[PDB]
Amino acid sequence: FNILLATDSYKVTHYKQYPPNTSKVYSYFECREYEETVFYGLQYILNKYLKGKVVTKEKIQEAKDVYKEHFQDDVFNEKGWNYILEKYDGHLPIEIKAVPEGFVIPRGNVLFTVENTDPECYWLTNWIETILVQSWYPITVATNSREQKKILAKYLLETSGNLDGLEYKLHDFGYRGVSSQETAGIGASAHLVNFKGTDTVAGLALIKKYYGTKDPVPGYSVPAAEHSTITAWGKDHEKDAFEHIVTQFSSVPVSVVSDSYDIYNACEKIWGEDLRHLIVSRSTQAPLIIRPDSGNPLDTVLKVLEILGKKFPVTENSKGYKLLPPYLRVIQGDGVDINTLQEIVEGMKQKMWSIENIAFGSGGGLLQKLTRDLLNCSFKCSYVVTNGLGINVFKDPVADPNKRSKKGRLSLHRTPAGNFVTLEEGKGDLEEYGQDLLHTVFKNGKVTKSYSFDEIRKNAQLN
Amino acid sequence: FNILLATDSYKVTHYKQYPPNTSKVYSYFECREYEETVFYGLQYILNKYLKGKVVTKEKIQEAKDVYKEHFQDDVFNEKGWNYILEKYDGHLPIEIKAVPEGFVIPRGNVLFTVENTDPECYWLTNWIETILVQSWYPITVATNSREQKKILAKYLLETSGNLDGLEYKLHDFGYRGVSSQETAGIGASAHLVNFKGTDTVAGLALIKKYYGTKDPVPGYSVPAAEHSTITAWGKDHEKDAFEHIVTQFSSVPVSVVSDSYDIYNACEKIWGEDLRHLIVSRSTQAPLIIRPDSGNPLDTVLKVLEILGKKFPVTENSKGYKLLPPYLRVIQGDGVDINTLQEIVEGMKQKMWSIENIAFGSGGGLLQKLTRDLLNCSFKCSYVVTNGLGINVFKDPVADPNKRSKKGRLSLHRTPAGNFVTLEEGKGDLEEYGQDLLHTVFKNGKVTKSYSFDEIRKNAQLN
Ligand SMILES: CCNc1nc(-c2ccc(NC(=O)NCc3ccc(N)nc3)c(F)c2)ccc1C(=O)NCCN1CCCCC1
Ligand SMILES: CCNc1nc(-c2ccc(NC(=O)NCc3ccc(N)nc3)c(F)c2)ccc1C(=O)NCCN1CCCCC1
Repeated sequence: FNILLATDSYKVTHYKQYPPNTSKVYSYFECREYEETVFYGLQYILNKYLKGKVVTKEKIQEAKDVYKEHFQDDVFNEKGWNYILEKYDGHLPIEIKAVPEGFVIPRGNVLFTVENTDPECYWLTNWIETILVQSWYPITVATNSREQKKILAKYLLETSGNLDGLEYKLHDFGYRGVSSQETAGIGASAHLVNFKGTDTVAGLALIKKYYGTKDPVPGYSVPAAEHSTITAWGKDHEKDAFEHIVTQFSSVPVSVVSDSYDIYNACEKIWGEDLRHLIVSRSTQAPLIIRPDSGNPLDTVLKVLEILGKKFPVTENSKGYKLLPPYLRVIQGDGVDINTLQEIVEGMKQKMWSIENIAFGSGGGLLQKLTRDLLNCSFKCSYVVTNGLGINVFKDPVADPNKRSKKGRLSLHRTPAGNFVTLEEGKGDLEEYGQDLLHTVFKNGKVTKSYSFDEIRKNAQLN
Repeated sequence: FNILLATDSYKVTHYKQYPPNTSKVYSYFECREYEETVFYGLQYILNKYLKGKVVTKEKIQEAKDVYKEHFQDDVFNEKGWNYILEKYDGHLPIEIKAVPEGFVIPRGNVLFTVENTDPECYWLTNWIETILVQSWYPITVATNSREQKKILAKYLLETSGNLDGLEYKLHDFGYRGVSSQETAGIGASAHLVNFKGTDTVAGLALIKKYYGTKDPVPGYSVPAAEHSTITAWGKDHEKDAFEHIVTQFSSVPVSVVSDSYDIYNACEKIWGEDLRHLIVSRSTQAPLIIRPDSGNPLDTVLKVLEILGKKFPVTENSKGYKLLPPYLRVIQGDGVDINTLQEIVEGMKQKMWSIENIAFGSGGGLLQKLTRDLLNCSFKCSYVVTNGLGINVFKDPVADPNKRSKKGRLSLHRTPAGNFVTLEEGKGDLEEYGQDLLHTVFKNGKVTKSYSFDEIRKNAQLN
């Protein structure tokens, strides 16, 4: 990895565009204007890409050679990068302040700030904007995942009277559905801030190395079938496949995809009749989890439950909602996103089915179908010092008032009512709103403050 | 990187689910049912993750330790992995056949197949589905980018009479809008299959290391401003910032963001009057490229062109369309996706503006706002050998006919009319449709056939 080649191309030419005699460039990151966001992911970036000796004589030469052809011109700041190598032994003379990870903050507030600690490196601040802005991703995955948990908690509480098993109702099925291996790990780790279920193995290793947990692992899975393990037996032998699988995993929970040919026939005749004896004998610690995987998500779930309710003994919990026996559950993992999840639990409640009967799996909807525009994640310069005089800078496009950026030195505070407020123009300097909530997390090539994955989860809890 | 920890969790348990006495598992990839797709990206995966010695005693132990806790049970196939380590020195006993990279194939055709070469490793075929399926991303980026080139080619030819500069009309602005550094490199390289302009530097190194070009680099850029380099001068000094920037880059093309405060005032008064003398003097090889970055994309472009056409000498080309002077152009790089791009060129044409005047920049829309569902990318088992007998495998969900998979051994052929057809059930064996277009690209831990980035671009050319 070469940090000199890890920025938007045009940033290579910025050192020749700022006003002469500029000694400081101060910038901040915010989610402009999903009313609250979970701040998570910065720590990973600081350790993997920004800390330690990130500049070498060879990295400078390589960058120079690429840029010469890329621009068909010599515009690369070789002297500037050589200064960092010689003066700081390749360590970045930058200071980053940020809100603690796992913190849930309302939109339009400063989440972190970046600035240079050496006047010679005034151009460095925005050089690293590209790398830091990518924090939008783990922030968005964690936020959207937490919003789904809110919906699940509401309906589970209404239909059951408690939140037992909540942290297991949204399972990560997105490994193959993301853009890369690195994204898989970052995204899966962000989802684990809210839940404990994942099949995206890559997330475990990331958490262990960059955050850490008291427990051996932060996420869990159970044995389960895929279409290949069912269909390989032959069209006419779906029953033999089911029987063999549940027998191989008879003492632990097992998820079995049942829509290979006819989900309704499988539920009613196969599980419901032919193999019913191997199901009602299962332990409460090892239920069979039926998994449909096609058709209209809501219609399929409701019909599946109606069928099962007629083949198995259902009870009525204390809230008046129907409950399948303890050795039988369902997981809907097709076409699930924040919107369809809401429709399903609502539809279930209307038909008097408890949310305890179901769990949801989500792939593309959880880890891939998200953009930097969802939460309006933005990085902008708000303050500079030129000729020894600091000025508050900002943008304010006429055609879009929402793109208006904040001015001057920023700080985050608690309001008298216990809410959040971002003070601009160095006003935090006045002690009218108490202490600044941001903490220095990076300074001159070193990580100065960190959080365990356990603290992050605590910070991200629901009210 | 540990391949044993690079799969969907449940696949760790599949070796106990296949029918007993199974010696072969054969699977394929396709974009079910954007009528044609560009096949690209597999080579990167084969070299980075699948080739050479991918198994060690340490990797086996590491995987075992993680899985024991992840599943809270011992279900890991230690024996299976140890067999590969001792017998093939950690090399994968697998064979992958694929259509040449860059090839343009219609939907619903086999793109690549996977199978085990050793009977003991029948479970390996689908273990690596997760890694291989991620090819959906570079395939999708390349396909979506090519479809945008088609729109541009159509309108440019209509308004200008030719396609000069077409390969520079869609620029990659997505570096910060993607989910990770790795994705950035993959996505940027996929766009470069169709165009020559990028600011996502990461793509260059990926191409050079895994594919290669005759030229030094495959992508180019020009110096340009960002809001920070304009706003840092102070609200009242936007003109000073502009003057300084175009003067620092007086002999090469230069892109200048002009919507900091008022894009329309900037075009008409600043560029149009105050600094008009530094513009009209510019060389045809170094034009000023004005860049709006806010407001309704179509309304903004049209209004900017109307303003410029009144402050600078416009000519009427041989097609009757309006053309700005050679030292002046425009780039719309906000809110650009496949849909808005089409609305812009159509709006420009109705107003009699030539497409020569403009280029487009795209970030999230080009590299992030895409899913595995866009082209219905799917990997499925179509053939197995059990008890020495081969059988055709497939799924056919009752609620979704579109989810039906192909059966048996597959092969891709040219039709008599020069189109494409995928033969099922080993019917390719009969020599009725000529030669199979799929080639062995990987076998037993070695890449057997590779393509240069130059061949790939050639294969992906527009008709
Ligand atoms: C409603 C089900 N409940 C739960 N389901 C799961 C659960 C269900 C399914 C899968 N996997 C799966 O479907 N794999 C397919 C797949 C995999 C990858 C991919 N890419 N695509 C598809 C899984 F990993 C976990 C876990 C916990 C609970 C839960 O409630 N635990 C708390 C219960 N607790 C206290 C009471 C006594 C028992 C212990
Ligand atoms: C209509 C414009 N035409 C062209 N524009 C560009 C072009 C325009 C703008 C930018 N960069 C930019 O806006 N950067 C901002 C930015 C950066 C990152 C980020 N994340 N966000 C925003 C760029 F890199 C390239 C290139 C070639 C042509 C073209 O036509 N060349 C071939 C014709 N040419 C041949 C040689 C003789 C003269 C005629």
